[PDB]
Amino acid sequence: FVNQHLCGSHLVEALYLVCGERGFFYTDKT
Amino acid sequence: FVNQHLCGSHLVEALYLVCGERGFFYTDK
Amino acid sequence: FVNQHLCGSHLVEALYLVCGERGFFYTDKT
Amino acid sequence: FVNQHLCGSHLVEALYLVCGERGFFYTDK
Amino acid sequence: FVNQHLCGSHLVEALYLVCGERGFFYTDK
Amino acid sequence: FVNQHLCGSHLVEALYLVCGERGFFYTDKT
Amino acid sequence: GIVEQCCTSICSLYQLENYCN
Amino acid sequence: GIVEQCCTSICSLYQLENYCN
Amino acid sequence: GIVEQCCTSICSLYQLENYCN
Amino acid sequence: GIVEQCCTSICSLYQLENYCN
Amino acid sequence: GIVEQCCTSICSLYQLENYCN
Amino acid sequence: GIVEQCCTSICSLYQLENYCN
Ligand SMILES: Cc1cccc(O)c1
Ligand SMILES: Cc1cccc(O)c1
Ligand SMILES: Cc1cccc(O)c1
Ligand SMILES: Cc1cccc(O)c1
Ligand SMILES: Cc1cccc(O)c1
Ligand SMILES: Cc1cccc(O)c1
Ligand SMILES: [Cl-]
Ligand SMILES: [Zn+2]
Ligand SMILES: [Zn+2]
Repeated sequence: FVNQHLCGSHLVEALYLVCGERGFFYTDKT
Repeated sequence: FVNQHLCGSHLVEALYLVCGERGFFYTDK
Repeated sequence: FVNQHLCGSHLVEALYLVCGERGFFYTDKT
Repeated sequence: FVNQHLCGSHLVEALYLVCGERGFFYTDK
Repeated sequence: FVNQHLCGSHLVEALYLVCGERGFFYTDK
Repeated sequence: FVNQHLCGSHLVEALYLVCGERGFFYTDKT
Repeated sequence: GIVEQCCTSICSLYQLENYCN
Repeated sequence: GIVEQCCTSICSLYQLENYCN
Repeated sequence: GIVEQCCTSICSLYQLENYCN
Repeated sequence: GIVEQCCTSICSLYQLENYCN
Repeated sequence: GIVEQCCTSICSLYQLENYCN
Repeated sequence: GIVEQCCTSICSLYQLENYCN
């Protein structure tokens, strides 16, 4: 797995891939 | 099971633009 | 809808989504 | 009507690389 | 021949995240 | 073809498109 | 859900904004 | 232009539809 | 158009550059 | 939050799964 | 290859990491 | 390398095909 800043859409799709069937939850900025 | 996984990549990505900060939830079942 | 700089490809796909069936026109830099 | 919409997302995106500044038009019908 | 080309765009993109620096190879045949 | 910095994923997909059936090889940072 | 409704047929941004928050 | 307005600045949805057909 | 020609079968960058400008 | 940790800093795979369901 | 194995059915990140390096 | 040439600088199409197989 990459050592990169992940930002914006690149974050969402990555979570998309990292969670798979569990799914996920993006709050954007907290 | 691809064409609903490849499809969700386009969906998740579009939710990000449309909701922005509000955020979202991506799960089912 | 997001409050973000949209740049490059991220601009095109967003317009893609914002216009839908109307379609659109990208000139890049003017 | 998905597989031609999901497909156009890949097309629009590729036109952007290939034309760059010249720009393009994405409509039909 | 689209649905395996459009599909490889999603694959190549995911390999990039998962391998990062290690790198990869994308060819067949 | 664009005159842009291409980085990260944007590099891979572009090569994806530039090579077509030949395919390619990404090393990331060398 | 969204997959059944947006993958079969296209959703517009407006429909997609139903799955927000 | 689109780019000067929505990349080197931020753009509303509304400001973005100006660039539809 | 492009959709009929690039979605059914793959276009190469070269073909796609026909829909430019 | 996800963003403050993995955008304005870098995130492990592990640090990223915290944000799964 | 990968196309046959990841395009027909989904691969997970773990499977995809078999095609690395 | 690809990255040092086409990310931390800009790359021609030609300069990009060097990295094909
Ligand atoms: C529709 C669906 C099923 C399983 C996981 C998900 O994130 C979404
Ligand atoms: C082919 C097509 C139809 C309708 C809208 C578009 O942007 C493109
Ligand atoms: C599977 C496959 C065939 C031809 C070219 C590629 O890059 C990959
Ligand atoms: C923008 C988008 C992507 C994928 C499916 C949809 O219905 C809409
Ligand atoms: C690069 C690309 C994307 C989608 C369809 C095509 O024919 C080619
Ligand atoms: C993430 C991903 C994309 C495309 C196909 C797959 O099997 C998995
Ligand atoms: Cl970026
Ligand atoms: Zn990007
Ligand atoms: Zn796709």
